[PDB]
Parts: sequence; C-alpha cells; structure tokens
Amino acid sequence: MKKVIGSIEFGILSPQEIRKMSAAEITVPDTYDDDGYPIEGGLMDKRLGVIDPGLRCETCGARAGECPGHFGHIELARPVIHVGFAKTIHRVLESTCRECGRIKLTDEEIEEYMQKFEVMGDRKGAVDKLIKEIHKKAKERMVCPHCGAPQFPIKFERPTIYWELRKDEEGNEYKHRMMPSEVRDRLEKIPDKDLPLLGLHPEKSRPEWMVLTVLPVPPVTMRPSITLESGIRAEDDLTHKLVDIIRINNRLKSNIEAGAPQLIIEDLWDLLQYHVTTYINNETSGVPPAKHKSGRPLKTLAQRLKGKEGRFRGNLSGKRVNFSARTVISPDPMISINEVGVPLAVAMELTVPEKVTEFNYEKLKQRVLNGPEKYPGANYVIDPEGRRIRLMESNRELIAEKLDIGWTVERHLEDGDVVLFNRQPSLHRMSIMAHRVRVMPYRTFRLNLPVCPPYNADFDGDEMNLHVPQTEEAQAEAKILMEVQNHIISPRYGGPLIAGIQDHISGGYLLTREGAYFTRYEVEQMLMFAGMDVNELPEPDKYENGEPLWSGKTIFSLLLPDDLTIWYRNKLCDEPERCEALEKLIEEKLIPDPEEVRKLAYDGFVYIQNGKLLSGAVDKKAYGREDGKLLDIIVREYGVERARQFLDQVTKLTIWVITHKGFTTAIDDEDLPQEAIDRIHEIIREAEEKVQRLIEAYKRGELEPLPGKTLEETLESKIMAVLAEARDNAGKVAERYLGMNNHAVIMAKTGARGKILNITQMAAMLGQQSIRGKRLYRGYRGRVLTHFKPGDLGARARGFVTNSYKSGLTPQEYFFHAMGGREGLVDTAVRTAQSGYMQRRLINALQDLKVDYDGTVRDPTGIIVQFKYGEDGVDPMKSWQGKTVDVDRVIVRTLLKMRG
Amino acid sequence: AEHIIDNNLLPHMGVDPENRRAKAYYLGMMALKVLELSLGLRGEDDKDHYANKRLKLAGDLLKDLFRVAFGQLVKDMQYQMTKTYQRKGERYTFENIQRFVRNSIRPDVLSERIEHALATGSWPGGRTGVSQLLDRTNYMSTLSHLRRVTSPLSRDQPHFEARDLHGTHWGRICPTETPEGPNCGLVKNLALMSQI
RNA sequence: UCUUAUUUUUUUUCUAUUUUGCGCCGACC
DNA sequence: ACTGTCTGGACTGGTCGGCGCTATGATC
DNA sequence: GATCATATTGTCCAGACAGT
Ligand SMILES: [Mg+2]
Ligand SMILES: [Zn+2]
Ligand SMILES: [Zn+2]
Repeated sequence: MKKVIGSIEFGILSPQEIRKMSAAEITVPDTYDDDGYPIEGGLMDKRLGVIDPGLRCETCGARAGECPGHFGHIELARPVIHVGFAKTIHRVLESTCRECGRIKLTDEEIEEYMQKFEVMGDRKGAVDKLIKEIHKKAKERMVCPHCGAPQFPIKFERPTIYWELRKDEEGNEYKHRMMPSEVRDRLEKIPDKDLPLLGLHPEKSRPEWMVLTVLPVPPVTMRPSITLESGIRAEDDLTHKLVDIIRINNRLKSNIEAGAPQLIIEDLWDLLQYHVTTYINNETSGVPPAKHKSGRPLKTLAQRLKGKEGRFRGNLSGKRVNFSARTVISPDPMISINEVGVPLAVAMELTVPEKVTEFNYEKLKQRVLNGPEKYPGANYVIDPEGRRIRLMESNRELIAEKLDIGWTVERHLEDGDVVLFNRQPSLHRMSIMAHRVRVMPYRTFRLNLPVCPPYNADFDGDEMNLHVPQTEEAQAEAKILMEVQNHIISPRYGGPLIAGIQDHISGGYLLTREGAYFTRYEVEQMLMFAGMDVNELPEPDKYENGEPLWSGKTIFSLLLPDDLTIWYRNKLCDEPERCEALEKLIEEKLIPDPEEVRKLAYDGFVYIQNGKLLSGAVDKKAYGREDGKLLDIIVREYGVERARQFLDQVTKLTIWVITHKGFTTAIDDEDLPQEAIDRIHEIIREAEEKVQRLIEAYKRGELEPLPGKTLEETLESKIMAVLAEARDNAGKVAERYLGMNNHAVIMAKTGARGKILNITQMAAMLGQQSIRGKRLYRGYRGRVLTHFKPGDLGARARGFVTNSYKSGLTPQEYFFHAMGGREGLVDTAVRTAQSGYMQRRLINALQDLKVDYDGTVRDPTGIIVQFKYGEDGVDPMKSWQGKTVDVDRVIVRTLLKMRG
Repeated sequence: AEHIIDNNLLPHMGVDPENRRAKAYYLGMMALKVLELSLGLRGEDDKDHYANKRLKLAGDLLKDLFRVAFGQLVKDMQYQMTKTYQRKGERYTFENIQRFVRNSIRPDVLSERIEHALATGSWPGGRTGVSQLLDRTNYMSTLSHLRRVTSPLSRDQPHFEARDLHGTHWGRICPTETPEGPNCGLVKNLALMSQI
C-alpha cells in the first residue's frame, strides 16, 4: 500500500541514536588518495554513499544516482556545547540547582505550573510566556528549595562560554569557566519530571543531548564531491569543515592519550568547540567565520537551511520544474483570450503524456508513426509496466505496431491543449492563467492583448514562461479553475481586469462617435474580421451619394445581447445638460422611444436599450480595465463564455476600425496658435512676478508664518502653490485650445493611453520640478546651479520649467527635469523591493487561511479567525463594486425585463 | 592601547609618537567642526557635494594592489633568505651576496596577486567589483564602461540623498545616462567635459 | 613411618547474471 | 516603573549572457 | 628530481537589559 506523513515530531538526537544511525566511523581527515579512490575511514567513504558513477556503496550496494546516502558518527574526545542550544542551555543552567539537579521552584509552584501548562492548551505564545516566567522566577533563587544548597549566578558569554560567579574563602568574587563536561554532568542530574517545566521533552529533548559528545557526519550524497575541468576534485565547504573537525579531534585524542597538561587540553577543547560551532553555523556572532585557503568564508548547515538561496526557500518552497518553456511575447489579436501562441520548436519539445484508450488509439498511433521530427508527433513511449523508450527513426514503426491500450504516448503540443502561462513577478493569483495551445511556425510566444493587463505585460522585450501540466488531474484543474475567461473580474476590487486597452478604446470611440458612418463593403469586412454571425446586413441608417451607410452604433449593437439595457455617463462628459435631459427622459418613461433618444442623443451618456446603442460613445468606461461598466454587467448577467466571445469580437472590431479609418499622431498635435502661446507667456510672467513679490515680502519680514510653521517652509509652500496654480491655468488653456479632433486628445479623454497632463506637458509647460515633495535645493551653497545668483529663491532658479517639450528646455531646465526623472526612477526602484518584502510577509502570515464548508475562516490549529468571510460570506470577485448585492441594478434589470 | 593610538588614531598624520601631539591639533579642528554645527556657527556640509568627493581611478587602485603584492613579496623574500641562511649557513650566504638575494625571490608570488585582482575584480581591503569585463557590444558601450563611476554604497540600500542627481554634477556627471533597477544613481558616467 | 584430582561418537558447494559552490559585473521584465 | 543601550535579523522575484577561483614548504 | 601531512581561529525595527 501507500502511506503519507501524517505528522512530524521534532527533538534532539541522542548520542546512542547517532551511533545506531551511523554506518561507519570517521577518523581520517581526508577524502581521496593520489589515484582518486576514497580512503577507508575517511569522509568520502563508500559506507556513507557514492557520488562517482563507477563506485558502489558499501552499506546498501547501490550505485550512484540511486543510493540515498548514509550518515556517519565521530566520537569526540571531549563534549562540545551545541551553539544552537547554547543559550537555551544557559537558561537551564539558570533554572536547575548545581547539586540536586531539580528546578529551583517549590513543590506547590511546580504543581501550579503543571496545571497552568495543562489548562492553556497548545498556543505557542502562552507556552513561551510561561517558560520565560518560570525561568525568571527560578533564576532569582540562590537556595535550592529541595536540597538547600547555595546557588551562584551564571554569566553566559557568546557563543558557548559559561562563567560561574563564585566566592572564595576571603569573600572575593571570581569567575570560573564551566567546561562542557561539567555542563553536561550538571544537565544529566535533571530528572524527567522537571523537564516540562524547562520546556524540554522527557523522552525527546533531554538536556544532556544539548551538549554534543558524538558528531553526526552527513552522508556523501548530501555533500557531494565533483571533478573540475582541470582534473582536480572540488570539495564542499562542509567537507573542509569536517576535515578540520576530524583533524582537531584526532589531535585532542592524541594529546589526551599522551597525558598532556591542562593547558594543552583546554586549548584543544576550545579549538574543537570553535570548529563545531562554525560547522553548525558559520555566521555565529562573536567568532570569526571559517574561511577557505583562498579567503572565501564557508557556508555550513545553518546557511544551507536559511536565506533566500537556502533549502527552505530556494529548493523547497520554490524550485525549478520540468516541462516548462520561456521566451519573448508578441501581440496577437487574432487569437482568443483563451489561447496562447506556442512556437513549433517549443511544441515539438514539450510533450503531453497521453494514455492510449479506446477512443484516442488511432490519433496516438499516428503521433507515434510521425516521430519526433514530424509534427504532430511523439517523443517518448511508456509501456504499462513502466519502461520509457525514446522514439528514434529505427523503432518508430516498431513501437507504433506494438501500441496497445494502457500505453502512454508523450505526444507533441497540439491545438486545444491546456497549458499554464505565467509572467514574473507574480504579485497576484491572476498573474498565471491556463490558456489553449495555438501552434504557429515563428519563434516567439503570442498572447492576446486583453490578457496583458492581468499579466502587467507590455511587448518591449517582455519574457514569459509556459508550464505544461502532465497528470490528468493537473490538466483538469488548470482547465476548470485557472482558465482565462474565468478570471475576467479582478477579486482585488470586484471590477473588470481582462478588458480592452489603448487601440481597443480608440477604435470603439471612432466607431461609436457621432457622425461615424461606414459603407456596405466596410461593414461586411469588419463583420467578417470580428467573426460575428451576422448573416444579413441591417437596415442602413442613411443614404449618401446614392449608396447605403451604416452607423457605427448599429454595428456595435450587434455585439451586445438582445436583452441588455444599461445607461451611465462616461469620461467624455463636458455638457451635463444633455446628460441630465437623457437621464430625465429615461426616468419618466423607463422605455424611451429610440427615435426620441436619437433626437437628443449625446456622446457623453452611454445608453443601450434592448442591445441597441442608442446614445453615447465607447471609451474606457465601456469595457476598459477597472472602469468598464458594460463589460462588468455582461460578465455578471451573461456568464463568462458569452463575455469572452463579446470581448474577442469587440476587440477585433475596434482593431479593424482603428486600422482602416486611420489613427495617427504628429508634431502638429501639440501645436498651439500664437494666442495660446501669448496667454501661456502672460501666465508665466504673472507667476514669476508673484514669486518675486513673495520673496520680497519674506525678505522685508511682513510675510506671515503659517500656524506651526516658520518663514522658510511657509514661503516655499506659497511658492509651490503659486506654481501649481500657474500649471493648472496653463493646462486649462491648452485643453481649451485643443479640440476633440486631435487624436492625442482623443486618447487622453477616452482613457485609451496617456493623460491630459501629458498633452499639457508637451504643449504648454513642464511645471515645477520637485524632489522628495519639495523644490530642488541640492547643489551648491545657496543655489542649485552656478548659473544663478547665490541665495536666489526664484521659480526659474529652483526647478520651475517655463517651456514645454515642443519648445525645448533650457540646459538648466533640462538638468532640473533630469533631477526629477532620476528621483522618480529611484522612487520606483526603492518601492519595488519594499512592496515585495511586504507582500511576502503578508502571504506568509495569511497563507493558511481558507473558507470552510460552513462559511467560516479558520487557521489549521482550529481557531475561528472569522465566523463568516467578509462578515457576509460574499466573494469580492463576485461582489458588485464592493457591495453584497446591487439592488439598483437588479431592480432596474428585472423591471425592464418584465416591461419589455 | 599605545599601538592602537599610534596605528589607528588618524594614521594620515603619521605613526611615530612625536607627531601624536600634532594629532591632538587635528582633533581640535574636528571638535570645532562638531561644536559649530552644535551651536549654529556653521552649516552642515553636503556628503554628496563633489568638493568633498574624490574619484579613485585605476592608478590609485593599482598602487594599492601593487603595495599589497610587494609587501607579501617582501615577506616571502624575508622568509626565503631566513630559510637559506638557516640551512646552508653563513659560508654559502656571504660567499656570493649577488646570487643569494636573487635566488631568494619568487616573482610569480607577486604577479599572481596582481593579475588575479584584475581577473576576479576583488581588491584588497574588502573592495570588490573594481575590475569588470569590458563591454564590447558596440562602440558606445566600451566608451561608457571606460568612463564609468561606481559607488561603495550597497545596491539594495535606499539612498535618497545619494542616488538622486546633485547640482554639482553639472559638467562632471551625466544627468541622464544611468542604469535601471538597484544600480540607479549609484552608477554614473563621466560627462563629456569632465576633467580629472 | 604418609595426606586432598580427573577421563571418550550426529550440519552440506572447491563457486556464480548529463560540473557544483563562492563572489563579482552587466542587462531585461 | 520609565529610558537609553546592546544585540539580532532582513533588505521584490525571475531571466539572458559572461569571468574567474577553489596549495604548499619540507623530505630522500 | 618525485612525494606528503598540514593548511589561523549600512538602515531600520524589534526584543532583552542595566541604570535611575
Ligand atoms: Mg516591459
Ligand atoms: Zn548506499
Ligand atoms: Zn538542589
């Protein structure tokens, strides 16, 4: 049968257990001889395992690559204090009597502490608090309650040095060094009944085991030895540390057997203690770390376990996996959000293991008969007994003829196969989704554009990874849970994440704007491009020059479901009167006539009645990320598959619109007439005059301190406020003098790409350059640059750039903008590390929380963190703008459904 | 304590006790600098101001590396002559003092300390990354690497006052050409008009 | 003209089936 | 019972590519 | 000449601790 590890019990290894688990005794501080063979009794002994392929292990008889490795033991001449337990040892040394060995507590106190230990349960914090309280109470008693022997304070010196404060016959206070043998002898006197009071297990954590008498040398496999390209074997750091330990132990044994004086024995004991302490942890405080002959410090077991590169993080929590690829991504609007572009070279390398059944026997037989060099083919074949055979040209037909039910065929990646698509860093669960394999003959990955905002991935050389599940359970889990269309709504804010961006928004605005009409050929072409099932063209809206014309709203209406009705305001609202009139007309009748709506239709108010876009222009508020109301309603009211189809169709339609109608930006997009430039210059002169007046008022002393502030930062804040008002006025002038016919203004207003400030910065001014939230001050004495007078606090001398990008900046203003950009870049480069550390901390704090079947969130111990998740038991992904149920939307939709 | 004061307390003033009194004078000019800022007589100087910042070039690092290598070579030669005198004796040592000194020298012991520091980029005294592989991607990269300046500050440390551009970098440090990520600000390039 | 020692049967073959580590530098997301 | 001081730990992830190092002073 | 034992022992935040 099969068994799993139900629980793990920790403890301290006893010397008897170390001796029993050891397959050999190590006494030679060497690894290999001149010819390269292992030395008997050495660290590289075959009894501890084999790394070289030729050798065969003595203990288990297995060759390299399959021998698990066997531990050894070293009999230390003298006991050595374990550093990791050392401080804990001191605690026990402050809790037990030096003669009787019992704890320094009364019987009643011991019993009361036993009841306290039994009552509280299994919470770790209470146990540590009780242990600390018991240690503090026992450490202040100088008389043993059981024997009456006097006690002395014990001073702990890092890392493994113990001093006992003793008194001579003359009353002088001196320090006696407690040798590890004396410490172990004192620890041996503590009975098993007092161990729970000290936080030690009677049968698993005996204090005498905290002092090392037998050192467990690791197996050969866990510290492997390799041969370099120069023919010289490269030993591990642990091997060198163990060589030093064995040499020092042998020297100590020889000196002890020779009757060496006490000066020799304690010196060698200290050397062995230092070696063992470095072997346990080379980064111990208060000691010099062990270094190689080249001056490189070694990393021992503690550094192997801890750290980012340690076993826990670099090998256990996260590790490299098989059947994975990684390459650059390129855009592909022609594929669905469910599909990923897999290169042919990647597809012919990564293989899906498919078992031969009664329905896929012919397909897998054809895959085997194609071979690894022909697509679609196979690379490996596994028989039911379990031998894997690689398919070459010779046995390609023979294996195909031998194929039967129960065999496994590692076939090439085919269309429709489910694979994982992950981009690093993975800040959220939406950073990986299961896509469908689409095989194309190029070299790069291809990912659909609406799936990019979930990945936070652009196409400026982004690298993305792909993982192919092997087991059927993993493939099913990827297909059902982590499918792309199932994660359109972001659980972080309950809004659309998989959404149209940039050119999708621009094409939607171009199609759905007022006065946008298309010919019959254009309408048929966009219908075919978007893959819509429109068999017959709708009635044309108007006839121009004898030919029919279709409104873009009519074409957009075919995407929406026939029973959809929603009205809202978008970001293109600048005349609230028309929007208010439309809202009032909708409010009275609740089913306004389409002719009545079209009479007073406004691009700033989106209104869809029965799937017909009667008014409004498409922008980021329609199906953009974090703002699309239409996409949010479509996902929640019509499922995810219909939402995915709508997203694909609308993205293709908008791409067709933006491709053939013509979308471009030029140098005249930021061009302004002479009146706008004159107004901007007037604003500049007014701002500099106000700044100079403020400076003069501060100099003459009539400037008023702000409440709680002195002259300097008050004047600085006033100057910054004046410059901000000037920047706002310049931006308002630029917006006034730039119409909606501008493509850059279209992109800024519709929310496709960029902002209004971006156009303002390229046309009107750059504003004031600020560092760390204040004006630029770092530089020379009294000035930032030497081109200004010292002590000048003017706008031009402190980072206020008057000209824009189109007019070109002065060298001083260019330098100030460089300081601002450098500050921004440093801000992001500093923020990323802190954000990642905080994310890791939060994840490790909340990794184990899970909603149970009764709706309660509990920790693995059993403590109910929440009796109901979110206090209402509602998924934030399925929540409506952070609310439980959108009563307004439900009522309106139901009323419209019953009225229609 | 005498050795510590002689070899650690302002070694740039000397190591002999005779100049010790003068070191006290150098202490006094420190105390004033501490006192005035504690009393408002003088302002705090900028650590990132280039008047207080020097640029160790390849010559100074080569001088330090050659000093370390020559000291180790000197100690090796001293051990070699000591061993030769202890083995052969006074007769063979002083019969030809020209050959005795020459044979007690191992030049490679010096050489393998210099070029190795120019190979791995590790410098004596804990300094590392001094020597790097020259970038040969194109004509621009090699010139940028040859006109590159690094900082001893750690890359993971947020140095808001050090990574940001300074007003004294005009004409000395390029205001725009900086690397991204943790290397931003701490790694700069010399300006076209910069003279050292 | 003299003490204080003992004694026995139930185990088989000419031999064998895919280099880590350390540290540096640079770049990308 | 407060207060400044000493000691200890962590410092986002991933990827591409390169460079370079991992003996020696006696002994017959 | 060819071998061989030995090869040294930067900041910031939080918890514990003498001092008043
Ligand atoms: Mg990118
Ligand atoms: Zn084995
Ligand atoms: Zn006792």
